[PDB]
Amino acid sequence: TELLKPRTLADLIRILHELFAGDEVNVEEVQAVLEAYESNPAEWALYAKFDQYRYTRNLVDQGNGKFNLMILCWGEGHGSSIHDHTDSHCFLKLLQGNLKETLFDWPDKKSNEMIKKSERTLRENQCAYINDSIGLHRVENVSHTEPAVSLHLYSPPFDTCHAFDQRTGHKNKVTMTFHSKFGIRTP
Ligand SMILES: [Fe+2]
Repeated sequence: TELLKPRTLADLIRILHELFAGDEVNVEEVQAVLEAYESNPAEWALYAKFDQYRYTRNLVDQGNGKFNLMILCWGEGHGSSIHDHTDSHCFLKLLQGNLKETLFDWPDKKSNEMIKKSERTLRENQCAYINDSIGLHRVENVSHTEPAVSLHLYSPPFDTCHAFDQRTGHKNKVTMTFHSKFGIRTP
């Protein structure tokens, strides 16, 4: 339970393996360790594979089945749907640039406009946390000039979620795909 500052991305991953050795998750400790890693672009360049048209998901570590650790690369103006997290913990740490996170409540069964609960600007090295009990979110790179790169940890791993129609609250199941795994493009 003794948390030390990760010296490198590799060191962070080693620490994460320790933190997820059991069946439960100390959220505050995981967030603190992620926050404490100082982004070093040389260490994650291998995973930072962008697409011109949308954000990409790049698998870094499979957490011996306990978690997926991945790097997401957001071109200028790229963003996500309003989505849930499939009964998993979700940690988001900025490695480069800024992202806007908008929070939404779970919709009622009635067809209605989903109104923003709040928004914040997540900045370099900051780590946010979300789960389904907190609500839904959208994550966007609103920059016109700066690509963003973020480090995401989901536990347990999941490869499907829901996207919500902002106009109605209607949801559709979506399958998440990986752009690359362990530095290797996986078309
Ligand atoms: Fe998310």
